[PDB]
Amino acid sequence: SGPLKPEEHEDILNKLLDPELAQSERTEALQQLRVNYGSFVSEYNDLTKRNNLLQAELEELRAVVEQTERSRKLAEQELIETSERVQLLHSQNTSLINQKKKMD
Amino acid sequence: SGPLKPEEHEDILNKLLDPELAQSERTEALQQLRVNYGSFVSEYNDLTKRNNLLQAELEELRAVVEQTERSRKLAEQELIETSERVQLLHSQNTSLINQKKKMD
Repeated sequence: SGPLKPEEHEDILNKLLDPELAQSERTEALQQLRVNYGSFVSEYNDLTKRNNLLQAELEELRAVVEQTERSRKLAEQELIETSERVQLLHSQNTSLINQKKKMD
Repeated sequence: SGPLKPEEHEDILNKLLDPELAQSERTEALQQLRVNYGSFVSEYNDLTKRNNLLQAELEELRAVVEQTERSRKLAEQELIETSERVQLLHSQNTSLINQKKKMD
């Protein structure tokens, strides 16, 4: 499955403490460490690759923020300009009812 | 420093292959594996914690996007409403020059 839990890694080390351990049980135990350290490095590289992957997501996602704020600041700036256009037209519309009610 | 490179981990395993290895050199070698597997699990947990940390950054950063798009869609919707206000005032301003040029 996955790399050994540290207390399981200790179970192997404990077995190798015996100096009169059979070679077959010693070399089998050393292979368990060999294999497990491989799948540990493997699962660490698969995590360290998922890591600098998320680093590319938000680094691109924050660019989306800057683009959305660009669009938003434009819409507000266009709203301010068209707002000032309403003011003028309403004040021309004001200075022109000064001619319809002026007659008679 | 950090966990052992796999070829350095192999250097320890190779030493333990000797059945007539001194106990002092055997138990020293097993401690190297003991310690190194600790600092490996340590550096893996410090990476797996940096991992689900970035998971909280962009998960909160995408909420900023949704808030900025909320603000942007409001500004565009307000721009459309005030734009339609300009149209009317300009068309009232049109139907009122039909009274200033109408006189004489």
